[PDB]
Amino acid sequence: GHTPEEALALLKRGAEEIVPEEELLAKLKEGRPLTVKLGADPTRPDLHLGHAVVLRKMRQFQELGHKVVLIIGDFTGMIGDPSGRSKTRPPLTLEETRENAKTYVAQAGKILRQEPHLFELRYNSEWLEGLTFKEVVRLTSLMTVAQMLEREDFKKRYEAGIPISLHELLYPFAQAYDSVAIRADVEMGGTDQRFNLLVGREVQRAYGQSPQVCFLMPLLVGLDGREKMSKSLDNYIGLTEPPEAMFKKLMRVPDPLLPSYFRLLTDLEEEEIEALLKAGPVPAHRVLARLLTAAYALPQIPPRIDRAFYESLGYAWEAFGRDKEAGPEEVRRAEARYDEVAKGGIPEEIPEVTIPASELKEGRIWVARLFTLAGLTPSNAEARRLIQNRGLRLDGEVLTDPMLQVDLSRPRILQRGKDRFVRVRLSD
Amino acid sequence: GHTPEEALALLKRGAEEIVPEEELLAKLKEGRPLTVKLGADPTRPDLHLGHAVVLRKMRQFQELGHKVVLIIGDFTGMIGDPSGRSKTRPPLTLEETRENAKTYVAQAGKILRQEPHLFELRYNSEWLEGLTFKEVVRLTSLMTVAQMLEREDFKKRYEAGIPISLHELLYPFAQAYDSVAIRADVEMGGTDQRFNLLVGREVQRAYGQSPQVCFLMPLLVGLDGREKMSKSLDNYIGLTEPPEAMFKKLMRVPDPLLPSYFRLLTDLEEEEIEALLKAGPVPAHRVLARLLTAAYALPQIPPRIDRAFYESLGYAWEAFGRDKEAGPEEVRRAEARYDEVAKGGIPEEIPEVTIPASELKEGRIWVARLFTLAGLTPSNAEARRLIQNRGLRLDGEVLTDPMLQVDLSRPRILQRGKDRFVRVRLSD
RNA sequence: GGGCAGGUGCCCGAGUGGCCAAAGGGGACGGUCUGUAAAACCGUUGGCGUAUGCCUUCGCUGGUUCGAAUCCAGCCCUGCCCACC
RNA sequence: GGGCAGGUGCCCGAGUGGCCAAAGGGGACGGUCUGUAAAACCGUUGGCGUAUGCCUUCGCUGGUUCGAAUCCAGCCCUGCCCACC
Ligand SMILES: Nc1ncnc2c1ncn2[C@@H]1O[C@H](COP(=O)(O)O)[C@@H](O)[C@H]1O
Ligand SMILES: Nc1ncnc2c1ncn2[C@@H]1O[C@H](COP(=O)(O)O)[C@@H](O)[C@H]1O
Ligand SMILES: N[C@@H](Cc1ccc(O)cc1)C(=O)O
Ligand SMILES: N[C@@H](Cc1ccc(O)cc1)C(=O)O
Ligand SMILES: [Mg+2]
Ligand SMILES: [Mg+2]
Repeated sequence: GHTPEEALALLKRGAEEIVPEEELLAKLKEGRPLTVKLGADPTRPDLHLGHAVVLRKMRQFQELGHKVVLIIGDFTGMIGDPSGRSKTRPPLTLEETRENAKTYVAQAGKILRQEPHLFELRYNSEWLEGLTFKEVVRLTSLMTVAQMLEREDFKKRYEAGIPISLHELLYPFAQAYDSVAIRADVEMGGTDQRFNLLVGREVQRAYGQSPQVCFLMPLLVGLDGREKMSKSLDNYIGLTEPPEAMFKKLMRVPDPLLPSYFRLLTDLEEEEIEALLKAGPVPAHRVLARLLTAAYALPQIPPRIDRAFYESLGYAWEAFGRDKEAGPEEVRRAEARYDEVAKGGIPEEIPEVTIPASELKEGRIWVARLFTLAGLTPSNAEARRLIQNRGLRLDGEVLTDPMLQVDLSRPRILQRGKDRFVRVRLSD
Repeated sequence: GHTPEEALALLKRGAEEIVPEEELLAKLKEGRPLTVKLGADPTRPDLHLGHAVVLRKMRQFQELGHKVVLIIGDFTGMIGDPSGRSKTRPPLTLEETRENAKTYVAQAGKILRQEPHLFELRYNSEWLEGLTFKEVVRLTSLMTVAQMLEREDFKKRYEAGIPISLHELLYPFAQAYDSVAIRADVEMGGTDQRFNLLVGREVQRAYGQSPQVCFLMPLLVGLDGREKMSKSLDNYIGLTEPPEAMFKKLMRVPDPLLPSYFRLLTDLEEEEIEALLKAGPVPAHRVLARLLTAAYALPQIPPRIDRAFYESLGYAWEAFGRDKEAGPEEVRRAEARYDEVAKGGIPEEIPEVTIPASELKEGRIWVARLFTLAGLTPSNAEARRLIQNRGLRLDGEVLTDPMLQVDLSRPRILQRGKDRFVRVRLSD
């Protein structure tokens, strides 16, 4: 067990801000399970490692005995959180969010404990649909226009002449009322959620509730190296991606992001992180990719993604990435495939596509149209352009003839770029 | 009967703006009773001649066969229309507005026809209370922040650092939704209502309705000569004030307001108004005061407050105010009292106040405390100050001794200023 | 409700009758080099099976012109400015 | 959530330890003059029945001081600036 001070110190690790920090300490001394809120608007399906930053911290709360309330923003997602936005969000239907919501519920359990005393799922439509005009008037009366416009995206858009739809100013009051509805002790979020979390405190005060602690985590940067990991930016690693693909993507995280990936996605000690960085960028990537590929290949990540877990998998810490043959089978194969492809090899397991003979012309298929039929190129023009840039291979050889007519009398291995492969064959 | 063109020309008289004017002409050619909307938030009891400006125009619509829908803003009045406001309005309870609402319903009929085919009363709580959060989101999505802040009071307050409560930006959508609820063809208002009326058009378009014509009347200036007549400014003449008081107040309208009072409150022709102004300010006041004192002494004003009506009362147009002995008894007495008081006389009918002998000190009452007991002064200090300024009279003589101890062995006539009188006497 | 400007490619954004699948910057994509990284460098960034060609393309719908992303008109939406004060 | 400034009389607003029931402007109120108007001019704009006095008074609650509208602290609310990007 932990004392309240020990609890707070553990929870602080990796956090950007706990505010008011003294209030979390005081709540931790109450000797009761705290209600820890996280909302997520399912505007697109699937969770990624950026979501894992806040969810892993919530798992830490659960391992300390506190209760997570995961709010599916089926109602709020219809609106669109303008936080950080450069322009107004497109609306979605309640049915749209609830289809995406199914993935969130299924995937959240890959990180969160699911025992009821530690976890409860809510849909904010449960209470937001019945909120009446009079109540909305009284809620919005709690803040002024000048106060609302302080939020960075409102200030910048207004000063630049970029439209702000008035309904965007109602969204924070929905999120904040959610905290009243579930009597939140703590609200989790990335740093981008800071303003809405603070409105939560204001609305709770107005409803006579203790104002929640706002618990802010730093944002994981995406694979591009600059922007926050997000679905819209197509720079993300999904929690349910096959180990093969997760391992490859983690190996390609830009080197300057390694410390934050270790701090936000693992529990390694600071000296352990420095030790991996001493070994060098590639060894450090191998350990990161092994830890997380293994953890997310499990049905649920362990309570600690630490050195002990690493060795649990069969790896040796003092090998610093050299022991490639160790580990869970799924991870070992993923790393083996990564290295085989890196050296110019073709993996043995590659997707298969059968081409109907009705596509043949003079008994063959023009190479450009063949790659579009295989799903590797969006258009024949693009296939031609990739050939001009030496981006396509046929049975391992770089294509130099954009007019090549390909013989499919036997299966052929098509390759686009570094590691997209398809074997094509014919069928009547 | 009137043609649509004749109808529009009549309705234009006195109006500041009909917009789109061509749309009113087209509605008038439809050959059906148009729904003519007026909302009024009963934030204080009683209607005044400023309200009469818009209500008389509505009466004109009714006399042309169109249907008034008078909306009591029992719900909106709880919020507070920020239009023209220098600061945020104080909220009221639904019970508060509905007590004030009783006066509005009773007094509106002094101007409006009350036959159902010409008149229907609604309370906007009828439909606004059931408006749901989702619907409010969709309503507010119809306008942006920059669009909302164009309204003069929002722009000036925001640029000056004067707070605007966010709920003030919801009010126009309530007023506008009211137009959807009753399918308004026309919305009436003073010029101060222009922005909210135009939002009405936008919301009607979004609900697939023909957008209402916005019918704007100029604001009647109050007795102070500068500000719009309003209860808050204490510069108004109430529709139900006794003829005695209405006549006196109309005689004291500043001379530069006479043309607008004739144009907005009577139907006299422009050449008739000039003819009265030629007679001089006082004659012109006598005719104005007679016309309106008579009209509002009736249970309902006539369809035309014109020269024919004037002569109907027994006055002679070519006497230009000299025939003081003519007219309804109530008006003749009011004018007689006005002139008697002007020449320093005391009227025969004056309020009576009985003072209990328990107020006596050495068998008398200090003059200052006597005026406070009579209701003429708010405090003895103020009575003393008024004596120093020669503002109080006792039995017609100007009081010069602020220490006077008044003998009440017989009734005494107290006077404050020009025309506030009270007769005081004793009782055990 | 009135005026003016604007909406363009993955994003921002230039166009300023033809030189436009479209400047410049960013991004993304391919390659060299490697470490399936970065940087640097070169290239690509509507579609079409015979191409000196065909189809589609700058908010929507039309119009003038041999030719419109560009000019005109109606309409939608936005910003600024009016109106309201 | 952090900082700074602010809330004063009917309104705006000055105060800058005592000279404060409180500058200045507006408004309102009384009077002269009249037209029960305006303008101009003079005056008034916390309360109290013996006044060289008593009571209350500058967002709320306390505090320092002989004395606080003024200085200090906690709290409420606002504006600007942070945070968020
Ligand atoms: N890349 C990220 N790093 C850390 N937290 C994130 C990231 N992306 C989303 N979140 C958090 O996950 C929640 C849902 O975010 P979103 O998916 O953007 O609606 C919010 O609390 C976010 O701050
Ligand atoms: N002095 C006035 N002159 C003309 N119309 C007025 C006046 N006062 C109020 N109204 C109109 O009466 C309606 C209610 O106004 P209010 O009493 O200010 O809530 C609105 O349409 C106003 O424009
Ligand atoms: N605003 C959060 C979602 C959310 C929804 C409801 C809440 O109560 C809290 C958060 C997001 O952008 O994903
Ligand atoms: N806004 C109007 C009242 C009103 C209420 C409802 C309406 O639908 C229209 C007008 C006022 O200030 O008095
Ligand atoms: Mg406009
Ligand atoms: Mg703040």
